[PDB]
Amino acid sequence: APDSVDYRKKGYVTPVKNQGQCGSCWAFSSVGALEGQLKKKTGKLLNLSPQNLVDCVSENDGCGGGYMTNAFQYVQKNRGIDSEDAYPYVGQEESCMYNPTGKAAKCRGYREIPEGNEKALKRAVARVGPVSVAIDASLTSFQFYSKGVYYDESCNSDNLNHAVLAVGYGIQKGNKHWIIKNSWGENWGNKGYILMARNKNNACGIANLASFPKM
Ligand SMILES: *[C@@]1(=O)[C]N([C][C]([C][C]([C])[C])[N]C(=O)O[C]C2=[C][C]=[C][C]=[C]2)[C][C]1[N]C(=O)[C]([C][C]([C])[C])[N]C(=O)O[C]C1=[C][C]=N[C]=[C]1
Repeated sequence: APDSVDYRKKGYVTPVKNQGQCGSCWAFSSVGALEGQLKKKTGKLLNLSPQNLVDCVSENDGCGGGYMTNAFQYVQKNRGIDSEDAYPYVGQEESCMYNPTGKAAKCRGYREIPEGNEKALKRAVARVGPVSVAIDASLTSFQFYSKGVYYDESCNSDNLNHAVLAVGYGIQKGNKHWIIKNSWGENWGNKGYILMARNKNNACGIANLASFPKM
């Protein structure tokens, strides 16, 4: 495994989105992971639909919150997820209106990464690619973050409240780090991204609830 990885360069990462006034971060996390497998699978970097997930994933709560695992599971038994086009995002949950002809990807199951192991996570990201993760994002530093390797001592590993997307890792001046994609706009953090501390004892709980779809 390399000492550096960034799937932004290789082309596994689409543009940053905004979830708006809805708790759909678990959707944008699931869609990111799915997108990344696509580019590897069928060379195409398409923008999937976080809204199809919001409305149809009955095991979740939609704008109230949910798990990525449920969202991947749904994409399997329902045999498919659309392109943003066939189900654009309106940040309002609504009655399920999935569309066969829309279909732009599918996944056959999901794998969960060993709870709390950042060594397994670095490997999953080096070998598989973009991985869905959860984190504690209540800290005010997180919202006002602007540059550098993020680390705050009040980040609770047991209070996962936001889902995000890990798309690589590397080291900035002696400080190892996870490269994270957020769904809060490009006007947040560093152009929609944040460098989170790595190896520093499960910072914020980044390796506690991580997964990826199988294609
Ligand atoms: C996110 O949007 C979706 N939700 C997911 C949460 C944990 C996941 C594992 C990450 N699950 C959950 O709450 O489970 C509910 C459930 C489970 C099973 C069945 C039924 C229901 C958490 C949620 N996160 C947020 O909404 C965050 C919270 C931060 C502040 C901690 N807020 C956010 O993104 O704010 C939106 C915003 C608006 C404007 N400008 C910037 C940001």
